[PDB]
This record gives sequence, structure tokens and C-alpha cells, in this order.
Amino acid sequence: VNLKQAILQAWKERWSDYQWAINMKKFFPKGATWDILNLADALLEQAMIGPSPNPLILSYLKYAISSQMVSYSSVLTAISKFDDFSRDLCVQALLDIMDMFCDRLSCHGKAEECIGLCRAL
Amino acid sequence: QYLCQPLLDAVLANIRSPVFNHSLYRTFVPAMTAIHGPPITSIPSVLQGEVARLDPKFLVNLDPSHCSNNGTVHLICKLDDKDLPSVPPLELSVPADYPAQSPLWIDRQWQYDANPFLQSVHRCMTSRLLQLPDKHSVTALLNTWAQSVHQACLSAA
Repeated sequence: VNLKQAILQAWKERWSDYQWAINMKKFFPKGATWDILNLADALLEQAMIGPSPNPLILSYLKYAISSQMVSYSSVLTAISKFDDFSRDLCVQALLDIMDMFCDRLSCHGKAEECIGLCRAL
Repeated sequence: QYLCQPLLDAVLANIRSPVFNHSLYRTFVPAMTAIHGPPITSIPSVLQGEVARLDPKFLVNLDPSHCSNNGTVHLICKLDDKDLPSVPPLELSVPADYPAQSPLWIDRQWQYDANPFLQSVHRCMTSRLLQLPDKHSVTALLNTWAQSVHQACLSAA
């Protein structure tokens, strides 16, 4: 259920967004709510490799954002950690992704998760 | 009727009198006493039950926000099906006196937008909820949600 190992197999054959989501669950029996795994962070690492970020990783990130069970804080921290301003394509893609899910910032869960969201913000 | 008209006439001509009971007792106690002798020596239960009796695909629970312990309750739903992808929570509101009426679904249009798959789910959802009859329950709506997700997934692939 390793992140790189599963992402490579997903990438080799063109898969729809829902099929990859269905498949990921099948790959690892204990999901652990995507916390130890840092799935949002892992996608970014694949995305920044190419000079132009591939649209399929961005679509996977969009789908992960769509589900309420993926916290917005982890995505924000992963985006902030990268920086390094190599080229305009990556910053434009990150700008579009950030523009997509902002202005709501709704968090459901325990209070310490809200505290972590404040620090991530 | 037959053989007992005099008793009916006597009773009707005697009724609503302040001393009717005294008259009846004084006229009918002694023979009866002599012949026979002495006389004889929050959350309503319906919602809890229906939640207890749902398929383990669902783990519905109370909404952390909104009011509670009233006739109207709010529930948030999550779907855990190995064969289906993840979808918006599809929260519900249950009014007071849930039997003999129907619950309503709070639409969230922006949540289901920006994806062809999710808006296909949404239009199938609107179609199915227009196809649902009156006086329906919440388990029927949850099963409709599951079946609409399955149909949308089948149509996509």
C-alpha cells in the first residue's frame, strides 16, 4: 500500500478518477484516514517532477479535496512546504488549486484538529 | 325487545333521577343477597429503531452542529461501500412526529458541481427523488442514494 508503488501502477494505465479511488482502498486494508500516508503530499511530489504538472495528479488532488474526509490543512501545509519558485507552470497550477477550495475552510471534527487548522492557515 | 318492553318503559320513565340508584338498590338487593349469599371478595424511539435496523453500509449519527434534543433532528451520513467511490455526506433533517410524514433532503448544489461524475450523480438523484412516492422513510432514501451512486458509476464505465 506504499504511496509511490500504487501511484506508479495507477499512472502506467490511464484510469478514471473514481477507479483510482476505488482501487486505492483495495490496495491497503488499513487506511488510517490518510494521516500517516500523507496522500495529498505524495501527489504533489509526483506533480512537481515534470516541467509541466500533469493534469491527472491535479484531478486526483481535486477529488481528494472534494471528499470531506480529507482535511484542508494537510494540503495547505504540503503546498507551503514546496515553494522554491522554479517556474511559472507549477505556481499557476498551485494558484488554481488553492483558488478552487478556498473561501469555505469548513472543518468538522475535534477541537485539536481546528487548532491544527489555525496553525496550517 | 320482545318479553322485556315493560322493563325498558320503566327504566326510561325513571332515568336521570337523583334517587334512581337508591330505588334500584332498595328494590333489588335483598333477594339477590339471600339467594346467593355474600358478594365477591429528545430522540424518538422510531428513529433509534430504524437506525438500529439499517444495513452496515451506513453509520449515520447526530450532526455536530445545529440544535438537538428536539422534535426536529439533524443527521449526517457517510457511505462505506467497497464497490463504490466516495460522495458528499448527504445530510438530512427529520421533523417532529416522523411517522405519517416524510423527511426532506437539504440540497447543496455547489458541493456536487465542478465534476461530470458528481453532477451526473446529482441529476440522477433529482430524478429518483422526484420518482419517490409520498410518506417515504429515510432508509428508502439512503438505499436510493446507494443505488443512484451505483447507477452513475455503471454509466460512467
